[PDB]
Amino acid sequence: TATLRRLLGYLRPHTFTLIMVFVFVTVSSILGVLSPYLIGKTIAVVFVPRRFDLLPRYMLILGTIYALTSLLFWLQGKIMLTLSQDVVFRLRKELFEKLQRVPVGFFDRTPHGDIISRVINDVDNINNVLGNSIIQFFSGIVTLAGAVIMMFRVNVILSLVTLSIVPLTVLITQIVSSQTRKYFYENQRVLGQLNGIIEEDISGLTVIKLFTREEKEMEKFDRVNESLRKVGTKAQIFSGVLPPLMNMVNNLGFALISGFGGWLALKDIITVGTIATFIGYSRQFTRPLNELSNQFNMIQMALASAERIFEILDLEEEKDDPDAVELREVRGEIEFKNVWFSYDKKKPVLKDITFHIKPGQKVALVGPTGSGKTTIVNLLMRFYDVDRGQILVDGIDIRKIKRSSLRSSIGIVLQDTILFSTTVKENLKYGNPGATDEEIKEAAKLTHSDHFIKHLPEGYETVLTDNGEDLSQGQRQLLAITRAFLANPKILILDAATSNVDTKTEKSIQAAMWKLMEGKTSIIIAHRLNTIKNADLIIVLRDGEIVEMGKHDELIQKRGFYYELFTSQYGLV
Amino acid sequence: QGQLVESGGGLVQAGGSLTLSCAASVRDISFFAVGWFRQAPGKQRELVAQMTSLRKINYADSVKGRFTISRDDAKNTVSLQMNSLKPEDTAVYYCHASLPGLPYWGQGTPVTVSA
Amino acid sequence: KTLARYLKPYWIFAVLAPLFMVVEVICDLSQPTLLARIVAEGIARGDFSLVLKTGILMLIVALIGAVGGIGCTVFASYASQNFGADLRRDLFRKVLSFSISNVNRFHTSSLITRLTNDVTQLQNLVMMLLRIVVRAPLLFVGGIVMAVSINVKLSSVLIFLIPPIVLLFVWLTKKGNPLFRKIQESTDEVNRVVRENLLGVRVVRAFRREEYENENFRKANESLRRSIISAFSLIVFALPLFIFIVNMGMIAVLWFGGVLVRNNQMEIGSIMAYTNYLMQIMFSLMMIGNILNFIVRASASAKRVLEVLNEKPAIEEADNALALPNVEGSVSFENVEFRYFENTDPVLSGVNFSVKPGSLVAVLGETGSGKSTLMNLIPRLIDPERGRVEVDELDVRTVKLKDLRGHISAVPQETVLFSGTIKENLKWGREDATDDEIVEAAKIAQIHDFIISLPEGYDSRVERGGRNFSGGQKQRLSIARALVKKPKVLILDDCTSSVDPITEKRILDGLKRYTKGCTTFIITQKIPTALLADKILVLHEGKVAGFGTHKELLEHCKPYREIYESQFG
Ligand SMILES: Nc1ncnc2c1ncn2[C@@H]1O[C@H](COP(=O)(O)OP(=O)(O)OP(O)(O)=S)[C@@H](O)[C@H]1O
Ligand SMILES: Nc1ncnc2c1ncn2[C@@H]1O[C@H](COP(=O)(O)OP(=O)(O)OP(O)(O)=S)[C@@H](O)[C@H]1O
Ligand SMILES: [Mg+2]
Ligand SMILES: [Mg+2]
Repeated sequence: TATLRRLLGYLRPHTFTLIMVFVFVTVSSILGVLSPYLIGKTIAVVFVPRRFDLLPRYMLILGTIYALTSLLFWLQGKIMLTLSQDVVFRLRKELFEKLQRVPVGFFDRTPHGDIISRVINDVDNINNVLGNSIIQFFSGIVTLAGAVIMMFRVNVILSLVTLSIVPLTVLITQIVSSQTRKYFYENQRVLGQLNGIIEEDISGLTVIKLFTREEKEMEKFDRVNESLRKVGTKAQIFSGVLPPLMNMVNNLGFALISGFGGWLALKDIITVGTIATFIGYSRQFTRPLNELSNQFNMIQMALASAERIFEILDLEEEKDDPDAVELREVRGEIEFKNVWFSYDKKKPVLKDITFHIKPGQKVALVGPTGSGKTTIVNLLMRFYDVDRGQILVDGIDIRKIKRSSLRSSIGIVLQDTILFSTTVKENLKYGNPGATDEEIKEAAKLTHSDHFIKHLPEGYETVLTDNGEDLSQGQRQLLAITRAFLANPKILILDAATSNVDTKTEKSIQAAMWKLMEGKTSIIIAHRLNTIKNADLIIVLRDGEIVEMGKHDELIQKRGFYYELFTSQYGLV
Repeated sequence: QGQLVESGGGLVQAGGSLTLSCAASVRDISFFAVGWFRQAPGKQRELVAQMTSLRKINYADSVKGRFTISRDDAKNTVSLQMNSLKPEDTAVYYCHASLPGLPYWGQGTPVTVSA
Repeated sequence: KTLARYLKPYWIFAVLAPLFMVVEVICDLSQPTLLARIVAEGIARGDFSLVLKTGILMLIVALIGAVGGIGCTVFASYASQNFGADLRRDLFRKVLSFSISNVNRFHTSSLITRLTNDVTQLQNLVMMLLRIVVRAPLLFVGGIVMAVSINVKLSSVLIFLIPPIVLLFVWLTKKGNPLFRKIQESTDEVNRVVRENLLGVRVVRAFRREEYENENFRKANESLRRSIISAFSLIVFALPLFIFIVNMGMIAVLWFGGVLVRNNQMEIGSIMAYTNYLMQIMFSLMMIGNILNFIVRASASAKRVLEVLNEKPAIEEADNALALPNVEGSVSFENVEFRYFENTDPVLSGVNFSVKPGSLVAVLGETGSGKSTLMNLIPRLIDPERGRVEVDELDVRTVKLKDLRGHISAVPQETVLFSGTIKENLKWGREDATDDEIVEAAKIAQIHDFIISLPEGYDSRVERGGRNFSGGQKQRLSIARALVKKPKVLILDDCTSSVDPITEKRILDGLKRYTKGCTTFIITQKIPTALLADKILVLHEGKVAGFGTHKELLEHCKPYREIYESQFG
């Protein structure tokens, strides 16, 4: 009910163009009722006078009528095709742009395949409602109103018999249309489910072949595919069950016309001529009634898909504070105030996180697996917000500053390297689009990235594969390091920056890397403790609490956890 | 962990010779650089002989040529041979263990040059 | 042509679907004339004995067509859906057999559209055909025959009406097919744009280039809507032309009809019958023209489906291959040379070294040497151009793929976990592995400490990509998963890159203890973790640098000294 009003709600600015569609469809329908009648009426004035008296004169009249009607149906289809695709385009655009506003906390939990299906399949599914189902509806309502007036002109009493079956006609349609939409919605969610396994398995097939999960992922697919088959048949059957079921109601209707025209035919009233004529008038009324009842059932297919489209449009998106402040004259002051954060909100991940970082400081966040180092970084990037605590970037709180200006001041190098499927040049150009080739090539030469780019088939213009897996795992890291160093932020995050990069090449950057790192605040995460030892402040993390703090030399003689961490690198005791 | 044991020292006549042995217990020398330092009454801990794991020795220009360093990899001990002792050598000699930012110092062997 | 093989097992439902349509067309066309025969006898005789008796008979005929109508839908929907459902499972099986290269030939974003949309286009074709597969020819062949007795010498006009109608759909096939293919090609772009923002939303938000991707989507969305209107314009342009030939056909009937009155060949009321037959011929002609429009959309989608099925995988199992029930672990390389692209320089070349079974081997080198690439030759993930790989002193190609891969376990450089739970993810190596077995492997990989400290233990939800955990935890899980499989040949591509130095020690010593008869290989970047291995292997620029002890490689092997220098000085 509500979804239908919202679906047709996208046709609201198109109303001015839609009025013309109603005009052109009515003119072509009136010409489509007169033309088969005129050929049967003028034929009587052909057999009686004969010769070339009236035979070639009527051909020029009919020739212009048939040409005007043929041009009318073409004009109707041409203007509707443009309008149909523009409603589809706007619906597709409104979905992708909603995803860019939606928080990260949706992407990780929901399957990727179902999202793609909701744009590629579900919006291609609402093509059966636009154009074809619109022209036919407006043609359907004019022929129904055009025939009901003809029936009342013949007999008012006999028209009420054909009108008493109309509430029962709407009754059967509403029972079918409710089930048709019910099965078609289930068909689309299982399609998105199947789309989930397709996307997931393809993007990670190398892992599947390695652990020989070929039949296991096949049975995981077949469990959803056989379920899609069982709902698919139910959707298709219910879609095409209304036309033959309505043909039964028509045949039962004509059986009652001959039935009542038998008992009443015994008396002086009701003639043989009156029954045969009223059948012809009821036929011109049943035909649009069958079509309008079927179209309402055929649009349920689109209604079920549009229902999945509005679910994404109803999702709660990222919202900034009304008094959003744009951070001007960024220095690099970072401060945490008794921060407590949990992802599942049940098991607290960060238990009391508090530290002060002055601008232009190299901070080395260190600690064991699953401590909360990446969590402190993610909260700073405002991907997630603190339950009870404060993050003050350059004096102002993280909540008051808009996400748009907060991310403008901070550049990142993620733990799990992600790369776009464009040219190497366009991938490094992310974060700073104003970067010239003189900037790009000099930066890449300093981070040892340019060493392997000049060996590629198209060089800097080599179009990368999805996630850039056509390169070595360390090679990808060096690309992400440059990307952020080109973006030139006042605050930089080097979360697991040189994990897959070798110890020898990592040192070769270090000197040139720090030259670009000076005059900026940088939080570096690494388990290569002997590289991050020269940082201005070292924050040792454990379970999600700050255990040891200060400079390297001070923490070594302390013989605490940092000493236990550092000595563990070298297995020589 | 780390532990350093110093052997030798004592007193010797001017323009003579002496051997200073630095034994590293519960540690394998083959990976970290070996060091030698000295502290005289009123003088800073000035470097004597420094040798990295890749065999690269850097003696101080004032004690250069005279002093010779030795590292026995199978024995796990670092020796410092002294040749022609001068009155400047009258200081408590220390041994040094390197490793990337993780050092350990020696106890101090006694050296007194008589004139 | 090969698409029919999937409709072949469901031929019982495929042959009964048009059979019910014949029952339906008879019970709908003959019933109004049969009902009139009851009316005709109702005025001739009347009474309760003739009107009421036929009143029961007319209800029966109405029920036959009703069951015949709904019966046509059921027999066709079951056949159309089962065609698509069996087509998808045969395509997914072929995509599962594909090698990393075959998944990159067709784009990852295109394969999704092929396995879903391109199946649906063919699925709708079977549905559209089955309904008017017997309705279209029987109303055309049976339609002209009824008109043949009415018109004399007008047969030549009917034969001449065939070529302009044939040209109307032949032009729609010539220009249609490449344009309808451009629609399915443009969907692959909006599929790629959405997947790019989905896999790595954190990268888009961090650099605020959300508007750039919004513009990137608008550039591809406009590309799709314009690709649709370009192919669909052919259908719009064919409408006034096809309708005009029907009007021109009626003009030919009226012109020649008046001549027949002068010659006295057709009666005064014979024009009523021929105008009714002319409508049945044109309506049946429109029925062929409608399914042919679905054919051009389906043919463009058929090519995309068939090319995925006919695509030979880069890694194939030999017909006369001998299955290996037991693997000792005798790894050997004989002048192995591999290249990814013909235009580029060789990745690996002149690699020849023998590996003892059970012994731990440390593999070190610079970024872009070929450590991961060489380790991919062992479970047959890549085939060399020159030279051969030998497992148990026998070629890898001669051994069955499913048997060979079952004995070799690996820990990839980029750890990727899948949907389900920790237990559901760990059971990838061996689904037959009982709770007692999977726990001991997790006690080696230190991950068991944390596994139990979750809301449901091993049954704690793991989301696509493992993204619902910490970097090192994904890595810690990945180690235990390879140990679960119980191998005789083990590969550890940067095993503890995202793990602390304390846990790092615990994992390595936990491996040696449980690899007493397993050819273990560890791609390591650290020197102190490389000493734990029996024989240390060195790789640089592509060629093999050195194979021997730590004492040998420091004086003989040149690149080994360079990596060692960055860690000690
Ligand atoms: N699928 C691929 N297509 C083309 N080139 C590839 C592919 N995989 C790897 N390479 C190239 O092969 C070379 C060595 O790759 P790897 O074996 O991944 O390197 P590596 O020694 O493991 O280095 P890391 O991962 O950074 S420690 C590099 O120059 C890569 O660009
Ligand atoms: N999105 C998430 N959902 C649920 N739990 C999470 C999520 N991200 C991280 N965690 C948990 O939060 C804790 C800390 O995660 P991180 O901040 O990623 O760890 P870390 O300090 O970077 O550790 P590494 O990556 O293994 S060295 C761990 O117990 C994780 O299981
Ligand atoms: Mg992390
Ligand atoms: Mg690699």
